[PDB]
Amino acid sequence: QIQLVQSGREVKNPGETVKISCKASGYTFTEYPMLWVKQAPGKGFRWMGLIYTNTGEPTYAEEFKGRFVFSLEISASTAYLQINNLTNEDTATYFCVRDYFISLDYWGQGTTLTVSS
Amino acid sequence: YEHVTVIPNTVGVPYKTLVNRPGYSPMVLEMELQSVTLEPTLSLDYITC
Amino acid sequence: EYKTVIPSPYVKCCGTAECKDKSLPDYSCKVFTGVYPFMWGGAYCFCDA
Amino acid sequence: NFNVYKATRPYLAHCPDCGEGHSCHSPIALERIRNEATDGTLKIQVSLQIGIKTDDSHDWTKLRYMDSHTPADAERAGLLVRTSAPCTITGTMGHFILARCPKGETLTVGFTDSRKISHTCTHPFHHEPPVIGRERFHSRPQHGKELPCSTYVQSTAATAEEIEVHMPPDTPDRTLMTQQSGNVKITVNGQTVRYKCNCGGSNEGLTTTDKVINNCKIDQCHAAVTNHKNWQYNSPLVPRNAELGDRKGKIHIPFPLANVTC
Amino acid sequence: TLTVGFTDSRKISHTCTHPFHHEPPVIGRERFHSRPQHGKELPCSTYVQSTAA
Amino acid sequence: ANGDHAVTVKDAKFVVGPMSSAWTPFDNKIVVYKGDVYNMDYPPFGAGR
Amino acid sequence: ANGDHAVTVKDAKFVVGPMSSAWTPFDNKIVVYKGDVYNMDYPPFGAGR
Amino acid sequence: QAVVTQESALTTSPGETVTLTCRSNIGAVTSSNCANWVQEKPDHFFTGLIGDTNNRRSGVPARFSGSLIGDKAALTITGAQTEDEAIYFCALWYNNLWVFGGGTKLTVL
Amino acid sequence: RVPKARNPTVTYGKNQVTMLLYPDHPTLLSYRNMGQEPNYHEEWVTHKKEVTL
Amino acid sequence: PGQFGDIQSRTPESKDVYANTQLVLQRPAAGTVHVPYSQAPSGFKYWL
Amino acid sequence: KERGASLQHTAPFGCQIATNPVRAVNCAVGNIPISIDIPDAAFTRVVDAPSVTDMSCEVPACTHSSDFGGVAIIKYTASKKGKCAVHSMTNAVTIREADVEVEGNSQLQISFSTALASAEFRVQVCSTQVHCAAACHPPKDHIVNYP
Ligand SMILES: *[C@@H]1O[C@H](CO)[C@@H](O)[C@H](O)[C@H]1NC(C)=O
Repeated sequence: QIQLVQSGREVKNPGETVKISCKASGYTFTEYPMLWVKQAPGKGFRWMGLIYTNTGEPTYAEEFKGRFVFSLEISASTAYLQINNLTNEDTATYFCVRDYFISLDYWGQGTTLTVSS
Repeated sequence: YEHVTVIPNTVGVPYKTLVNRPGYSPMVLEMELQSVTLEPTLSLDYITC
Repeated sequence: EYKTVIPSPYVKCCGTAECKDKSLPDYSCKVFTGVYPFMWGGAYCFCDA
Repeated sequence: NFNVYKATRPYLAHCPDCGEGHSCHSPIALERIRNEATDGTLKIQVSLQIGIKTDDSHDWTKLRYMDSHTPADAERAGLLVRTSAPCTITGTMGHFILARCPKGETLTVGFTDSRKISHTCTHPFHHEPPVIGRERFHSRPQHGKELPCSTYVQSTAATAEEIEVHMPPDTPDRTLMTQQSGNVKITVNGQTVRYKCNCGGSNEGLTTTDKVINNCKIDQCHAAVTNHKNWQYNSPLVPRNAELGDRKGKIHIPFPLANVTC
Repeated sequence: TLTVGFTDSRKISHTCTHPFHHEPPVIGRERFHSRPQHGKELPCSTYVQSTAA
Repeated sequence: ANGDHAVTVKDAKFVVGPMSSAWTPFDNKIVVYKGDVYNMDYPPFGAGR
Repeated sequence: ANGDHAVTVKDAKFVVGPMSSAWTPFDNKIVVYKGDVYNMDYPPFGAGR
Repeated sequence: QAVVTQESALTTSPGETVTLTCRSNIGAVTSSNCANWVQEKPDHFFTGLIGDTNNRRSGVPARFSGSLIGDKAALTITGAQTEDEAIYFCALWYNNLWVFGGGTKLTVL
Repeated sequence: RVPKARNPTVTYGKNQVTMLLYPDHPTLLSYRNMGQEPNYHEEWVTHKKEVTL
Repeated sequence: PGQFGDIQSRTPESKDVYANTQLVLQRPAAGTVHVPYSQAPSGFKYWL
Repeated sequence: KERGASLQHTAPFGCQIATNPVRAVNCAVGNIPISIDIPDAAFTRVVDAPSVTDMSCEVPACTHSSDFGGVAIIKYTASKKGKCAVHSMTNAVTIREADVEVEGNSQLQISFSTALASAEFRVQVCSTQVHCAAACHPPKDHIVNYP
């Protein structure tokens, strides 16, 4: 059974940084890419980019070609999402999703980020 | 230990010199020249078109 | 008067070619390295060297 | 007879000047020019075929040329040959043309397409007919004398000069590949395709239907069309199929020489 | 010489002519009449097809 | 190439120069145009023809 | 102050120079620091003390 | 900015066939857009249903299928039951980036 | 872009060189000595010719 | 190489031929598939 | 239209010229002195170098051309294996090789160049001297492409 495990909730202040994890289990990690999607509170989903597990080179979307940085740990079979220089507009819910051929089959449980002054 | 030699200014021909120091074995060196460049100092006066 | 006969070239990528001698008049052969041809649809062969 | 052209096809090649001062790949391209006659007649070889249709029948009002991956038909009335002032065409068959021309320093060919577009190609050349007798003259007179010279003959019978035809090579087309989300899709469009990608080790083979490759960019992949059913002339501008050539047949060169009086 | 002209909206033609002397300059140590296939490159200048300010 | 420079490669010092001749191919006035140099005595500023 | 310049003021042209002497107060080597100039024979590059 | 338009909700009865439609505001939907359909669990979880136009996810029963009708993408579900009262979404890919839909709610009475 | 000319035929004699030229369009030929005196010369060639230096 | 007698044959029916023209191959240009060369022109044509 | 020939085609001594920045390259006038300093760690003591006891010389061919047109054969007896230097003691003869390897009882081969009609010179190999002599023949080609 394929399962994706994400990190828990955390509360931040402006100017800080937050790290969100996504654990992979049940399939070979290097055979398929890892995708990320963002859902703002009260809004729909937004695409941000993906990273190739075989080479480690990431691609970013136009709206997020900024403080956002992707990373990978092959030995731990875990992908990471990093957001730096947090502001009050950065509160949202995040998910990690796999790409199998042209279909987005699976989904993560989600992580909640709350930023306030 | 200092050694002085003189070589002519011709490109592409090797030369040899002998170093002889009492108490030690002789040693032979080889040298070859690859480029020489000259560059003057300039100042501008005017232009035309 | 005389005539010159030129057959089509042979392009081998990711390797090395060789040719043998013949007894025809004024025979010539050579091998060049570092080629990267083009056609109307794109490059010919995958290897870039 | 035209039976010798039954299973052949035209081709594309390189041209050094295409009208504006830049190089291009054109359906009409130039081979060597022969000027062995003493009357000042020229013989030209090009890359298209004149007088034969696309279903292998004879019709003197048509010509066929090579479009992208398929031949098509066009009109004969658009064929022109010019060096300095315009020239005059005396006879055509297959790859070859006869013409009479003024003096000059260049040579140009051209024609019109089936969607109303023109093509040209230009090569350098030096043209100066010889002098016969002890006077230099510009046109044929009404009162004179006869001396020998030689010319070309308007006939299409079999001769002793021959050229060969071989098996065509592969054609690399980039357009077939596309880019989607984290995957590459290869389109067949009814033709056999050979592919090779370097992502994730190696993947090689042949295909006839649509196929998808996972975890790969549009780069690091190659495609080509690799099956053919026709033969083509072995120009020094087209790469060889294999280390040893495979002959399939041969065709003859018309218009031999003769003695005349001028 | 040099000549320009065009056609009217009632099928009438117009022309005008001026004297001029045309002789392009020479680049390199050889005189040639067309563009070759195998050769060398040297600096030169041209006009650009742009309609910007 | 003068007595005012020293370099060290593999724990050895080298000093080159000075040269034995001061000959130069340029005059006091030169004119430059896209890779060519000429010797010319141009007219003074404000005294054209 | 040399013969290669001409100026015109109120329809009159003036040409001045050249000078009769080549005396200068500077030597081949000088040193500068915040508004003072010194004459000094500084050591070669790579041969400090 | 391209957006996908979806209906607010649909009401049906048990045993019937439900077909949902979506369409972008910038042009027609063709085979190259690779339309995707996913379903939102009431527990605020997400699972995919239809990917690449006409490919059904493994384990999804035979009552789910999809196709393109005219200029609109369609998802058809047969044998509707009260268990199908979930949220369905439509997603489309144009050039560099994806485009997400607004979602819809299914009611079975 | 500019072209290049074809190779000549060279034969040797005692303290002299003989060359045969095959021009296709007007070309320039020049030569000079190395050392103190260069002794520069220059001429244009438009037909088949033979020279001795 | 470039005068009268560069190519010789004993009779119009023979198969053996003598030839003493110069033939040197040259490097291809970048991005083009072609075969350049350099060679002395015919001596029979010049003699005419 | 009337500027004429530039400096690259008229300059004496065979100089070359480039213009960005303006420079002159490879003009052949004069000579250059050089000074070099060698550390003490680079030398070998005379007790550790091998010694050579018996020497002979034989020359089978000589042609006094502008290239290296000589061959010589030398016999020796060496105390133990090692390296040695070779050097000429006359100014009219040049030798190509700089170092040789010696062991046991054997022979070595060298090549040289000279312009003398009758050859007589000495060769030094690790503090010993040998005498050679020969007669030389002239060449047959008129013009070459190197100094
Ligand atoms: C006529 O042609 C024949 C062969 O076709 C040739 O042998 C003969 O020399 C020619 N006659 C003249 C006068 O050129």
